[PDB]
Amino acid sequence: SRRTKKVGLTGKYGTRYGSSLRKQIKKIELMQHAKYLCTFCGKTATKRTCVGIWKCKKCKRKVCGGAWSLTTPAAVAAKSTIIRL
Amino acid sequence: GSIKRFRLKQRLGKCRRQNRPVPHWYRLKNTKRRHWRRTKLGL
Amino acid sequence: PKQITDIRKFLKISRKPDTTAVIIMKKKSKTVITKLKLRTKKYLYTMVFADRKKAERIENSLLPSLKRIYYP
Amino acid sequence: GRVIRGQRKGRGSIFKSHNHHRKGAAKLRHLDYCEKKGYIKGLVKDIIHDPGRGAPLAKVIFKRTEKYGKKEELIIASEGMFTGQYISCGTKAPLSVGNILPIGKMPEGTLICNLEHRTGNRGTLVKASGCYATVVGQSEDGKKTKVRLPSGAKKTIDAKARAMVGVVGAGGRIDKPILKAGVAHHKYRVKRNCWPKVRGVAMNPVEHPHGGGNHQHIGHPSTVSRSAPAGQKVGLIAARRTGLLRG
Amino acid sequence: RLYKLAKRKGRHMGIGKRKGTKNARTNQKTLWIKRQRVLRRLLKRLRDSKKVDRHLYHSF
Amino acid sequence: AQRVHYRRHNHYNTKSNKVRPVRTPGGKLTIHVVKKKAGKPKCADCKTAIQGVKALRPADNYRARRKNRTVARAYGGSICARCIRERIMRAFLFEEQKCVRQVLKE
RNA sequence: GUCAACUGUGAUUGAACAAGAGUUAGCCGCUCCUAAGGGAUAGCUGAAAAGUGUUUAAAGGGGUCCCCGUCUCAAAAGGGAAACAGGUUGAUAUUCCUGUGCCAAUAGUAUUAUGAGUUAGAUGGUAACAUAUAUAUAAAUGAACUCCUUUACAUAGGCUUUACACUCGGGGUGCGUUUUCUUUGCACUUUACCUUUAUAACAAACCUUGGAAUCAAUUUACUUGGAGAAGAGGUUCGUUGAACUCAAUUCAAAAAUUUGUUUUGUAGCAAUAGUAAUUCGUAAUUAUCCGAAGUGGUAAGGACUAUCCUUGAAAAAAGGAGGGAACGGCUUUGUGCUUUGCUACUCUUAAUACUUGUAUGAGCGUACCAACAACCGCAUCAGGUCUCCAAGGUUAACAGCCUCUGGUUAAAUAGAAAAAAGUAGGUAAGGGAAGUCGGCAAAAUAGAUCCGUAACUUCGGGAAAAGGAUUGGCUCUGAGGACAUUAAUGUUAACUCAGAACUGAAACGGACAAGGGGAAUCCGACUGUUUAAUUAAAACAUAGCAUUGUGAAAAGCCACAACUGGUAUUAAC
Repeated sequence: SRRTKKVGLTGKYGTRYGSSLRKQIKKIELMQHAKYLCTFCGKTATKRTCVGIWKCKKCKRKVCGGAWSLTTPAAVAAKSTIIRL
Repeated sequence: GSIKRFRLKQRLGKCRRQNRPVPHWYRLKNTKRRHWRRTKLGL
Repeated sequence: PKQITDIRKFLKISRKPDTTAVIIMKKKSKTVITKLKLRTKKYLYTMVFADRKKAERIENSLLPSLKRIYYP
Repeated sequence: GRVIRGQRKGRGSIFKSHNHHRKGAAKLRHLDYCEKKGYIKGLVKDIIHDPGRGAPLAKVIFKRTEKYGKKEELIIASEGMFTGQYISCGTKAPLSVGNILPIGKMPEGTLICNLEHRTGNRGTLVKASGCYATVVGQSEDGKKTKVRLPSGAKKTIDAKARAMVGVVGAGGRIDKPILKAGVAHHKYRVKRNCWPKVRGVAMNPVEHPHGGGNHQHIGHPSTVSRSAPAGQKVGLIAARRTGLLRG
Repeated sequence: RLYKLAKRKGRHMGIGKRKGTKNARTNQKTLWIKRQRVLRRLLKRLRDSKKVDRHLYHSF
Repeated sequence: AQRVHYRRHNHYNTKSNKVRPVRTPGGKLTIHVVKKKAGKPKCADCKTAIQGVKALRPADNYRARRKNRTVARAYGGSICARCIRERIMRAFLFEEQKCVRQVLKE
């Protein structure tokens, strides 16, 4: 936080790799390391344990999700569509 | 090396037995020998 | 090796037919204390007898068939 | 001269796939009488990662229809699948995400994954992460169904052939750029013997025909016919148009 | 032992004798850990003896 | 001090070849190969190590008595006690729910 | 024993020559299991040779005729039951010897003892869970058919516990210094497996109660909580392995069985064995052997936390659960099956006797070297050659320097003389790159602490920029703990920091290690890689950008003579 001006969480990368790539990495990593709200117990502890899998620690349960975030806009729309029909 | 095989051990013991010098009495009625440092068994 | 607290059980183990020998030794001041270790094939069973009166009573009580071993 | 790398790859050798991390073949449930006439509901008991596949596998328990006790399958995990999710498979199964249904029983414009080119071939198509096919039409007298491949291509398959409702897990994986050469190494370590991927033009012309030239010339067309010999097929085979794509 | 007697008197130590970093001489994390454990120990004793309330304890 | 060595070879500290140095009654500092420590047997659903069951290696678990191995309560070491209860509730209530459906239907 | 030749000098030496001796295993390895792999059967091709390997099969196991099934070799560091302590030889010892154990099997029948159950399958605990202490924790019904689990696993960072090691201080022993001074220096003060070791202790996990926003409990780190936290009281696992009342005894109290006090005891193993001693000669005795603590170096475990577009072998073998097939003994009709009449019997460990092939422990390895001469290098070759063990002082330090244990003073030679010249080194007035291909070589810089730090910049860096200052020895002062007496007073510790005097040839990172820098241009972005013995770069890789083809067994792309493979445990992310 109160260390770097603009590179923030990609400051560990900072001395290496193109700035635009570090910008692209920053957006993805912000999503990646976020702790999501669990549908199966109501706490914001849901973390990614491997690429497609987001596990709640508290209720010990594996939700399949996107690579860098819990759900794609595509899957939500598909789910919604199926309920709609 | 340090651990051994029964066939190898037997043959090596044979080669050692063969190595030792001729009976002196035989000359009264020695062409080949090996030395371990300069001649290995070639096995 | 196994410590046996119960003297009566120790006597019972002595009376058992597998048991063969009595290793008994007196220990000096740090007063005489006596350690008796009793030899069954399965284990060597140990009782520490505090005083002479205990020690004489056990030595007499033990069967005469048992082989008595003294280090001196 | 000396055999080119792509031709050398088919001799088998050290170019066989790196299957050690991989958890078994990812083929769906086989067709049976119970699937054909009715439906079976199963429970997703665990979700597991395979690195050869782009997305997780799902361990699904069914109970042996012909016998007794519990039997374990390996399905490709749909996005929004969860441990303890109930998965239904068969002709009379209800329409819902991750269910395994004949394509004939999908309403049009639905999004599906794990298609098979023939019934009971066990999900041979549409297997990669984040991917999906769309149902684009249903035959008037039935029997055939029209679907749209994730390439955007349209194809007509029999209605009887199965597919799996929804989109494959681990979507957006390609969106992150590759950070570094070690990350690329870790990717190829679980894939195939295929890397570093050296330029052909750099080499001797003897050992790659794009090679030679004192200042690294190509010296000949890079657009090759599909009628060409295998050792001549180094360049861009059957290239209809070249240059930057535009329009 | 004469040197250790000098070290006990604090006299063996000297500024230019040092060649290790300030951290290598005495570890900052370790010093922090000492202070935290003593402060938390102190707070718990004050709570146990009930000379402060839970609110004051937690804030401190 | 002094130097030491293994009496079984395999001096590299592998998964199985671990060692505890020890001083003898002869005053000799020697090395003894220490028995292989393990992880713990797990509840079926939750993958959680179970109360009342000892974590003994499978040789020691073969030599161990049945009281050491398992618990009289319900499905023993298979699944944990809280977990069993909830599953029993679910199995009973769903049969009740099924019975309500049967009553409703006719 | 030894000296013909060899031991690039000498040689009485020897890793040379001659004569013998010597390696001892139910428990250590191999041996066993599966893997990456390899070889085949089944097939099918190919003149054959071969190329392939469940793939168009009438095939190893379990069950009262039925149900299952490709085989086989492949790890001396993966998996894998089970042994240690002391002694001993001219040479081996986990293996010989003495002591103590541990493991697997261990047939039939009859006896016996051990606990069960009967007049066909124990119990407690609300619960988490617990319960057989028989010489011996043995024995706590259960078939088919099922389901789990152990085997069985990444990396990084801290935190923590134990052990060995290391240090100080005290008592005890002997030796050493001892003009002078030293209540001094050194040495020794030992303790294993095994006893599901018994307990104690603690990080965790779980349970009963409990019912929380004024959030609390709480770690270095954040963690946890009405999907029940704090609190209170338990229970379990794992560490550990005699801790602690642990056991005995004693007297006092509880009480028809439990606590307090005394006396004992290295908990058994265990002192008889080890060590330092002490006397007495054919080889024997005697005396000794223990009180506090600190450092945090090794190693292991633990609880954790974080990272991966990478999530980190398997089987043999072993274990747990589901299920509910089966079921007293005697007498008797009818057909091993059924109904009547009667009531010490049915289990279960261990021991014994008697019979049945001879009813216990397979086979192989175990010397020595591991290079300072034993291996590879054509050779006692300054070369190469895997792994573990890791003392003291200085210090950040497994660095460098010196030291103790242990080792050595041999290196294909010595002596005498000492100039050139050589080679490995030093050193040099005054100037300071005028040198040459080029400051090459060499020198200067250099450690810490305190200051101060620019252009420029993808804002991360630049950077230890640049550029300064300080640093010895002594005598003081301050800061930083732990325990217990009601805020003060006591008992008591490790070392590190900061400040001040004095002191000296201002010398002091003293030896020791130890950036030369700046201003620029140019190329390659980068970490990476390369021409084994004239080549490390500006070449190559690399992320990034873009392109082509391909929707699938009649596809793409590649292999094979053929049949057939590979990409492919694949599927347009």
